[PDB]
Amino acid sequence: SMNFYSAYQHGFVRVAACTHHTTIGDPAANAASVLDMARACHDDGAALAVFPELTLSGYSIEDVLLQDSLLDAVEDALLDLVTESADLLPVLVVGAPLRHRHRIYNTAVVIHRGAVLGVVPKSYLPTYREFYERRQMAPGDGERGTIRIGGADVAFGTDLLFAASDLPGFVLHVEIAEDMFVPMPPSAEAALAGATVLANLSGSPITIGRAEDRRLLARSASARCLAAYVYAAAGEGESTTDLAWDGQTMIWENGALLAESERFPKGVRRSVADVDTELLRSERLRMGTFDDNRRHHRELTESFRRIDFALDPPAGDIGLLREVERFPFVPADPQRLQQD
Amino acid sequence: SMNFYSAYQHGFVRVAACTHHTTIGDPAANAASVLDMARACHDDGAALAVFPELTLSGYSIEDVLLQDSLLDAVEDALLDLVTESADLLPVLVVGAPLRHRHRIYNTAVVIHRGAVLGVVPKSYLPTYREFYERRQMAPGDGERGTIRIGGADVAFGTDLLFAASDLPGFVLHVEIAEDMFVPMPPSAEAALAGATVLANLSGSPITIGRAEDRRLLARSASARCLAAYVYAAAGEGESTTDLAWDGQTMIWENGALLAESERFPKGVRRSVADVDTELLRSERLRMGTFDDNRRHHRELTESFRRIDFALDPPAGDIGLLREVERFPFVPADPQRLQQDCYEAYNIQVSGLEQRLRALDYPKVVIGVSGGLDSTHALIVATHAMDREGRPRSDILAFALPGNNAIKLARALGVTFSEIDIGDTARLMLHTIVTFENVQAGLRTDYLFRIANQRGGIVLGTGDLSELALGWSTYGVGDQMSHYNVNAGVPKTLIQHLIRWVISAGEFGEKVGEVLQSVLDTEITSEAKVGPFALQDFSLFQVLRYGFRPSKIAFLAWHAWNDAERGNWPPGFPKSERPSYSLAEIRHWLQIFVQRFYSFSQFKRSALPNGPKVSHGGALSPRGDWRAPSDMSARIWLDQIDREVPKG
Amino acid sequence: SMNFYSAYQHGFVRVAACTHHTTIGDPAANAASVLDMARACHDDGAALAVFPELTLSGYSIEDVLLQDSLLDAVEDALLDLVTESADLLPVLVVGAPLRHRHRIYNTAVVIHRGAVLGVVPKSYLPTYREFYERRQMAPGDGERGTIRIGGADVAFGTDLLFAASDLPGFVLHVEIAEDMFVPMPPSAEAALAGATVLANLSGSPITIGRAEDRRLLARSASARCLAAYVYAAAGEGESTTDLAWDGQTMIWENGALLAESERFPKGVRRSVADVDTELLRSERLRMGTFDDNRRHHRELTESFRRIDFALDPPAGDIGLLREVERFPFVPADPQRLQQDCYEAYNIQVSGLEQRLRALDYPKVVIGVSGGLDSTHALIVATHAMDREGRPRSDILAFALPGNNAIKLARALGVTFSEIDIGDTARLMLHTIVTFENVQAGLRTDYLFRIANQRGGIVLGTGDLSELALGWSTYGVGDQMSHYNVNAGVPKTLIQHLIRWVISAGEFGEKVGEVLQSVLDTEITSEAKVGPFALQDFSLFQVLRYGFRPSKIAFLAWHAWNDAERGNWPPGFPKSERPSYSLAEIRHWLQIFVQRFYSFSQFKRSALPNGPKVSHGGALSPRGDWRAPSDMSARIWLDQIDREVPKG
Amino acid sequence: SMNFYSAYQHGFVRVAACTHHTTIGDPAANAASVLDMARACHDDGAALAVFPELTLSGYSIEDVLLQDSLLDAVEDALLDLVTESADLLPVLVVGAPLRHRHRIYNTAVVIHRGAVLGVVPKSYLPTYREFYERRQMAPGDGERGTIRIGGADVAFGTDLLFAASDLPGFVLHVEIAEDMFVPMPPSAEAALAGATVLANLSGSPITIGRAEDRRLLARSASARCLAAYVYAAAGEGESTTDLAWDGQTMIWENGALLAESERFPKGVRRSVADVDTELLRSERLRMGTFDDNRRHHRELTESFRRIDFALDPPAGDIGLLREVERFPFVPADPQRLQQD
Repeated sequence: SMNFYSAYQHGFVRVAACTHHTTIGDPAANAASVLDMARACHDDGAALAVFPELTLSGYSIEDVLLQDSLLDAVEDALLDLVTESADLLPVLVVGAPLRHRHRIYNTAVVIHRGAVLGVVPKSYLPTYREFYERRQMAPGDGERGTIRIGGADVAFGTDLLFAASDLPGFVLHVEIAEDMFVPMPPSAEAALAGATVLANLSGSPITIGRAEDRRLLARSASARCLAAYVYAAAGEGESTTDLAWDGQTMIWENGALLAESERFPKGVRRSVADVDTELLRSERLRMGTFDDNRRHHRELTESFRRIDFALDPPAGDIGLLREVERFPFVPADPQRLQQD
Repeated sequence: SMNFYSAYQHGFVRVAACTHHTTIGDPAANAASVLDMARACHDDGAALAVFPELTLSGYSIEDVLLQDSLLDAVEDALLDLVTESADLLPVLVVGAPLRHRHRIYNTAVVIHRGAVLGVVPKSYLPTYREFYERRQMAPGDGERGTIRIGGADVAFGTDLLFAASDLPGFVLHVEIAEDMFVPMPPSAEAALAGATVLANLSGSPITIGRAEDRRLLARSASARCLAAYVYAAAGEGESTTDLAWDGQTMIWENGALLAESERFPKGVRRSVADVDTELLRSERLRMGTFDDNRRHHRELTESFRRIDFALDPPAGDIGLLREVERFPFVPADPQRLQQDCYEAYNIQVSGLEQRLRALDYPKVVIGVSGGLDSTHALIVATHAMDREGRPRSDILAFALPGNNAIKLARALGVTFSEIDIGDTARLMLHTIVTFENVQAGLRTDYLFRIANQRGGIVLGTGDLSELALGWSTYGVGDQMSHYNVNAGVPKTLIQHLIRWVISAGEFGEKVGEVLQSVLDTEITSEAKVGPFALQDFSLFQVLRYGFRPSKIAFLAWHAWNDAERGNWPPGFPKSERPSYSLAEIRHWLQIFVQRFYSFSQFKRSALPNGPKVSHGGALSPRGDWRAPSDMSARIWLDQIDREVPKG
Repeated sequence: SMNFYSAYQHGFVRVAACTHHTTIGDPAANAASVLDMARACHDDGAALAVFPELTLSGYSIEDVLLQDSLLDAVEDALLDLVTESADLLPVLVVGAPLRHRHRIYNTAVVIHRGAVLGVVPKSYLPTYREFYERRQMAPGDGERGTIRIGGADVAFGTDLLFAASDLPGFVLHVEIAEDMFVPMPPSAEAALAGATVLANLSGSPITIGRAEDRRLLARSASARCLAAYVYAAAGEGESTTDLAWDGQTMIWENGALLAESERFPKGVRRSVADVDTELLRSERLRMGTFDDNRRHHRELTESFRRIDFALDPPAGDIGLLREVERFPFVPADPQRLQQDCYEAYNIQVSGLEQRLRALDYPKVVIGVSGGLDSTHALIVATHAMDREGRPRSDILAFALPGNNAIKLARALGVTFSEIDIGDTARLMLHTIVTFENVQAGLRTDYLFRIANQRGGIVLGTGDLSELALGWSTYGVGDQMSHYNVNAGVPKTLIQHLIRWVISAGEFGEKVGEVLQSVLDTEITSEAKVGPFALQDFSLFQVLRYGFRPSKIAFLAWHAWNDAERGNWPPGFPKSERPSYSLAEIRHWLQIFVQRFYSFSQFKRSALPNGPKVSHGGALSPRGDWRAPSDMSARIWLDQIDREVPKG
Repeated sequence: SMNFYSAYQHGFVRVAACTHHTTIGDPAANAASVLDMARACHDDGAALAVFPELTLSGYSIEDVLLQDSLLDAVEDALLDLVTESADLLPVLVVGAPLRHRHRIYNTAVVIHRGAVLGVVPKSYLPTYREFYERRQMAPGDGERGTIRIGGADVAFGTDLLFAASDLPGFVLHVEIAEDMFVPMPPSAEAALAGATVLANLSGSPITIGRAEDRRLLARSASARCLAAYVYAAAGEGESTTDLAWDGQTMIWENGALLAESERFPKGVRRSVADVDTELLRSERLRMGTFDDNRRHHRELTESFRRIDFALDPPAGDIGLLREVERFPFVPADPQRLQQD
């Protein structure tokens, strides 16, 4: 009775991390790259597409972030993407500098089927070495309430979960770049509150050793949080006035790398993989101390706001984008096998 | 006045992770193994010795934990170790099942100089797959107050810090096994509350893949918490009724492995390493978001109880138990170095690519001397052009006399031209080392003029080390260009990027032959400013950590004084492996702090665009290094006079 | 597509502070004065009309406040005004003593389009010297909930914001008289909670010095709260049994007075002004510590109740009720301008002094063309040398040909020399507008070479406006120097600094004669980049506020289109008072946004040291302006195409 | 029986705002300027001497603040000033970057008679336009507890009052630069909690119009807070890499300017004035709404920590450093009189 060949009917969720073509200070151009990639994700049957930090403006534009025409152009582009999403399958997570109360915030806008589900500000804004973020942007940690976007008040803050009502194994939480590098990252509290898929939008100028650092933190987040971790960094088009960019994207699940894309690519790239939500569910069912940790932090974890959406994923054979070892006890990789 | 050779006086703390010999269900025997190892740690001058989970009983004894004679014997053994510690230097962290209120707890007992400083219960007790811990033992999360041990009420709970009052960089926090594997580990809150050294006592039966899991979690804890992480697991002697044990111990610092011991050993083993508490302090000083995270969780972090102790560490020369790379920009490990070079090269190339696109593909004007820096920049320029689908003939390379350059340009197929500045110089020197700045300026003046005329931009080739020392003719000079791809690359790395390019072989064999000739000719300025190997060493310590000069000299002397110690990267024939005395390191360091802090900033203050390359830093005043152009280096020079011996 | 001439479509909000005719103890009469004034505000297109404290009863009536017929008559009058407001544009803020629970409160009733939005009680009731308020009225601090007015329960309390849902930059908060005089005024918490327009209804019997006190507190509120502050006090009609009244009204914005009315008037008066809500928004966007202060007081600020209303303001041309200076860097007011020039000059001089001390008094090499910029830099260099007790002959001034310069150098007693670059240029143009960059570069090349040779540094003379537009030969060029005292000074201010120096007369009459000759000769490049008066206008709006181009054109057109409107600074004979059409302003603005946002950043990215001068900003990439060197100005040009009429 | 000619016996307190000679990155040199000025204040019988922001390091040194030798040299210089103060009458308020927990803080160290009474961190660190403070330094708002200085744990935080136990009209509170420019400044809560003399250490690079801004905010603070306001800004010696400095000092009392010093001076300058603590006491006694405002914010104001010290001021004739109008109803100033 099930369609046996359907990855969605077996509890997989298809997810994409995307590095788009940045046109600094041109939100209509960044949005056209985003929409093109989002349509490719739709055609692939993906439930989620995550883009780099500050997608719509460019990450690297410094005081240009504060120019009224830049901020107006970001709003106009964002609303146009939102109207476009009416016809797209995946939840899109797109970065934007947005005005709220006194300041602009470094945000991820979570978009689905013609509506904005929520806006998530970055919690920790580095202002050291090559980073100057607190100069233009306000910290989002501890901010709640709603933000007004396109005539709607939508949820805003760093306590949001997006739960697929027809795919209970898929509960999304979003954080940005530096948020995963601090001792108590927002995603760790979100995992305990019920998030199974943790997204990270990053700008992340590339230096020697930095990719290893991203990997260490995203991999160990995915393991310690019994979760998938979907990471996208900015690439070609960001300003190289002082910095370079490698466009890295990667998808981790419980400590395993599911997919990653070409570093320093010419043109856009995506990592696309089927996350086994039942694997994550089975690990959390068995590891009781994971839930004891949630109970220890009950007040923190019980107060997240859960925003529901219906994914209505494709029901047919879309293949399976995942390496499935023939021998779960005998790793194909020779080095790994020697070690075992 | 300091004892310069003392690791403790330079802010190191010596720490040990120990796997003892387990005698299951025999606390007197486990304590005798512990005491023997603790005495070895004392003799080594260690400030801390951490042992495996449930040291005194054995981890693996299941319902035997609940037997009154087992628990009584644990108390008697524990008190006897405590009396023994009166005469031992290190804080000992020893595991024990201990009674408190209704239950036994899985505890770490923190012992120092004849007293128990605190007792820390495990917070999360796994009861799944091979673990059955909640059956015998109570969870410690959320428990506070005191526990009665040997006639004293001592602090008990999972909110304790142990702070050395005479070594402020050493603040200890303890957790146990599973505690580091949950999404919000106790050690992460303790790091934010002030812990710099995080200890983990583990039992951890070993299965395929488990060591990788321990490593992943301890390494990433140490990185995300800007801390040292000291881990010891149980080994021989634990019951093998259902399980095996590998006795692994390891010490991490900020993501780097400092030491680890033999897996599945015959006999006891220890990892022992000097943790740089100033490295941890410098990282936390700079990473402001670490403290923003503490402020977000203020209530959680402000309520830890701090228990003070005086370590009174050895003041003399006890060596340094730490690998100190000779080249902080050039990793000795070949695989790591290949990766670094791959990364630097693509940084440089993609930086320039973006500049070329934004300017609608100008011609690229570049001065080529045959030297390492300009050789490499021309290779970068070439690859950037290739990737952007642009003709190599749009590269305009100029020799400017006052060899390998023309060979290399011809082999690449770029446009090469040789202008002789001799004559224009002459008319200059008339209309107004002088001689030698007029030349440098006329080089630049020409390049810009040709760039104007030809619809192009000037690519710079000067390197980071030259920026650090102000080795450069300011103004109309070699600093000035439209885009400098070498600005972020220290001189010590340049030769390896060229070697990497040759190995790549992606340019073909003729070009590889010319690059090899450049290396052979150039490798064998440093007479005015000294060896770049020493000046790049100090640049990294200053730019990344802000270390004081005596600390830099001490690290440099340990790395450099004996050519036979430590490791050298690839590319150093035996004959090219210099060693430096302390007098030499001191001399070049005085020159370094004067040029860096005082003389050179004005020249950097107006730098051309170019990408940051090294995790150690670059020197863009728009970026990593904001500093005044008009400051004295008096206090750094004085620090050297006061604290670094003459030789 | 916007109506370009509409102040509301450019983010202004028109606001009115009104002093009505008081009839003490006669609410129907006070309401008829209020309604008459409110209709005048409506006709003016005002969004807000604020009246004096206790409008409907009279402020000064003491125990009459407690009479049932007075209080009943206040209710009847209030309800009748409310019905009247159905047909009026502005929110009305009208004072009334109103019963609530046990007592009467001193209230502001906020009325809009036929409904009461909220009732705000005074928080602090003075009972000292001439004030007896706690005798008749209850304090409102800490009161919340609702009050019953005309069959509706409406919000009551000192935690209310009134937010225009169709004009997000307009968020109103109301307080009364004494409320702004206490150390922690309610309006300061409301500003942090989101209020942008703060209203004050005052009774405020007038005594010697009191108007200065009101001004001090309202002005500093508006500045510290990055807000507009709209103040109205009672006047004729209040009882003069013991007290007099002056009817003062005033409107402040961020520390600037927008409007004020006649003191002690015969008849009613209003202040009416367009508040720039985008100016307030831009200041709050940039001043991050404003929001840090809100986060510190999160609990206090997050609990305000926001009451929404739709203003539906007039969409057409209603003029602009606001003084828009033609020269944002050159205040029209003579006293203010003298002060600015005094300040700029000492900034420049003391900046250079510190540089000279730190370098142990080098000689100072400077290119002098006779032009305004280099004339002024030479004066600064001279004064810096004098103050540091250094000989004027250590100044090495060079004319470099390819008049007033030699006169001025001779009159100052500095060392003057004239090198002709004609010849070196020639040999350059051979060995390789080209013509004209070779010259510029050879100037610089020489200056640096002489500085090297003579033990000196090169002082730059280029100005801020030249930096803004990238008017300059990059590299070896006129940007490059060791220290540029003019880097922070826009071209429009330069002439006034010279005039100020002449007026000072501290250099003696011969030097003053030469400076005057420079002004006369130079005043009467702008052909490529347009009038500096327009380009400095746009630079200020962009650098200080980030305003979009249509907003900048609108401000510039109001300032500049009619030479007879507004004020001109000193130093503009009638014949030198140009006016500009919108087509012209639009043209120079397209050139401005292209050069500023896109073309020019690379040249600034490597600037020499020099001090920031203007509160509007400087362009140091180490300072006020961090921006990419490789960005398009497409969106700004497109905004002009879409929103600014062709003429 | 009183010494009639003694300003201290009539309820005056003599206070000094000092601009010292900055030697950037040389704490021993800055401390020697400080000590010289502090001795002049002692000779003048001053009870208080306030110095510019970050006195011991230089305000303008940017990433040099983070160098271990700079920070060590600041500690050594600070301790040496502290030992010197054993023999000086005035409380000294000296700026220093100091390590505490993870970061350095921009601090005012309050020194009296050989001891440190307290260390007060700056609450709001501007990072906009010419200011980059959050890059090197941590915000002090909300920090409490103690800091370890020279073998003593002393009070640390932005809730400290220093009360002269033998001069009850003199209760000191300290804030730094930007702290007075925000809508709810720390000094306003301190005034309500009992502070009568509010000190501000400022760096404050000078631009056109900025002196008017300082004046507006310090004057109105002094008026609205029925207090004296003692302000000192940095001058000669700060780096002029991007900025200039004017060394302004000023003393306000209840809205009146008591003293101010030469702008852009050659050499050090001080403002020195006798503050009438009875004038401040009489205004607060009469203006009941001042205390109603404290009662409204009771929780905020009741929790300040009061640190006591004995001034033991000179008992003799030291003159009176204050303009006393012959005609309190007839201002001597012609413009002011025309207005009256």
